[PDB]
Amino acid sequence: KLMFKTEGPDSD
Amino acid sequence: KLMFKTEGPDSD
Amino acid sequence: GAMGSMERASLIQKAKLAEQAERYEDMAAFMKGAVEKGEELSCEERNLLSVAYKNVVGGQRAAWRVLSSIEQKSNEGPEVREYREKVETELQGVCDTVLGLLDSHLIKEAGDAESRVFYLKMKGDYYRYLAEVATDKKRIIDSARSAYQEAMDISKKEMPPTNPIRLGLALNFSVFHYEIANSPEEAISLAKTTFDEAMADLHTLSEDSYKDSTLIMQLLRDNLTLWT
Amino acid sequence: GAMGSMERASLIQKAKLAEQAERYEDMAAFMKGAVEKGEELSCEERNLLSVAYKNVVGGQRAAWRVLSSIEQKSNEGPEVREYREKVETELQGVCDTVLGLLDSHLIKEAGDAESRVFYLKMKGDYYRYLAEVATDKKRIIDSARSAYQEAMDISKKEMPPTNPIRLGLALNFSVFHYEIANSPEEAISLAKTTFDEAMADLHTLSEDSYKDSTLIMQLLRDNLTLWT
Ligand SMILES: N=C(N)c1cc2cccc(-c3cccc(N)n3)c2s1
Ligand SMILES: N=C(N)c1cc2cccc(-c3cccc(N)n3)c2s1
Ligand SMILES: [Cl-]
Ligand SMILES: [Cl-]
Ligand SMILES: [Mg+2]
Ligand SMILES: [Mg+2]
Ligand SMILES: [Mg+2]
Ligand SMILES: [Mg+2]
Repeated sequence: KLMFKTEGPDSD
Repeated sequence: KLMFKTEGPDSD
Repeated sequence: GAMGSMERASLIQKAKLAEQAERYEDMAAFMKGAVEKGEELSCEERNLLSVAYKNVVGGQRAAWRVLSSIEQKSNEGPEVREYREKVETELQGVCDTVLGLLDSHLIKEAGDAESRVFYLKMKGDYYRYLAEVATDKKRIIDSARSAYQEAMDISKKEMPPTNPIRLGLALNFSVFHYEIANSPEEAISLAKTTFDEAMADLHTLSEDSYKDSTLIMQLLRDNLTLWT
Repeated sequence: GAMGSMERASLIQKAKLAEQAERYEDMAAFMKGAVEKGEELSCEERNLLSVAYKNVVGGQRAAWRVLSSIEQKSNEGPEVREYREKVETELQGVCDTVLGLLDSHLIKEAGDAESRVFYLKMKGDYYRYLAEVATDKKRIIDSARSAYQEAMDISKKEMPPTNPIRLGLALNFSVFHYEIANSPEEAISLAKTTFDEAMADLHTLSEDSYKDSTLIMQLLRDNLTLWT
């Protein structure tokens, strides 16, 4: 999936 | 440490 | 509690070492143990808690998406569904663990805006991760919305528009709107208003605070670029 | 055995899914369950086993080195040592698990060169990872040497010099010599002879086999560049 920006570590 | 090349996934 | 016999300070120290070693499951277990000592968390300790579980749940979310995509193709043996369910259940367990710490008793003892907004944002985030795999789907979404909304209300009253907690909350609530609530127009409006009101407050900030705020503002811009 | 109730074929299928999801702890547990069904492993299944545990132990080795480096600086509270010990013990547990599968009973049922050399190489590798953290240190090193040497002897008699198993074995035994046995001249000699004898056999190979062999030959060259 296209994942949008969320706060903190982009661990996914 | 300098890790030399070993076989397979360089998982470290 | 496996960590009941370890000193609070030792748990925090080991959480920091685990972070350095990229051992995020350990990091999260150490911070869970620290929370369960019953004392309130400092700013640094709250961020250790969040970073640890964000990394743990992030690996689970990424794995779940791979498996869900394979499962969907295979529906265009039970093993794919079974293993997607296995990972999904582990993911839901981690979210339930974090929500349990917030409910017992981090949120109810958090009176300062910076701590209460931080924890309510986390509560929205982990309900959102539950929502991503839900198929009570509506009640989970409304639990996320409710937590985010309470955090927003406090942040607007008690924090300046450049506050990084407030900015990260608005970012995440925007994505909730876009992706979970099927409200893309709300998501875009929130992201734009958040960005512009922070922009107009940057003049009040030190160089270090400026860097912290503009970092998150860039994430709002990144999303807006994909959304409009 | 947690996996005792799952079909062998289902375990293999789920190991492949876990790999796709980068869930290497799951992948290793599935392949352990497959081994414990008691049947010999195919070439593909052997490689699934190796990849899974290599990724698991790799994360542990990397974490151990971070912690050991911090511990050494701090000796230029007990927490750093305690947590380095925790990770070290988990690492030794994974190595003991792999060695246990090889001893019960993968090696003794492996009669073909490609399987027997593969398993003896793994036995050397996991004794080598135990050696990296050992401070029985000598007996562990000699167990690694013995396994590697038996694999070398078989590979030289039964496999061509371009065989990728033989090449990966020689690569790893070279690093054992350099780093573990404190025999850098042996390491360099083995790497050079292995590379040159493979080079002279490449003319016999298909395009696909050529690519497999030259990939590992490049690793020998990379090491030789740092060593000479
Ligand atoms: N990933 C981590 N370990 C951290 C993340 C954050 C985020 C914000 C503030 C702090 C912090 C606050 C007070 C003192 C201190 N040293 N850090 C930390 S620490
Ligand atoms: N990382 C993985 N899943 C794999 C690694 C290797 C290495 C060598 C040979 C095979 C293999 C052998 C027969 C059939 C097949 N499909 N693959 C695989 S598979
Ligand atoms: Cl499963
Ligand atoms: Cl520990
Ligand atoms: Mg389910
Ligand atoms: Mg519109
Ligand atoms: Mg020890
Ligand atoms: Mg010399």
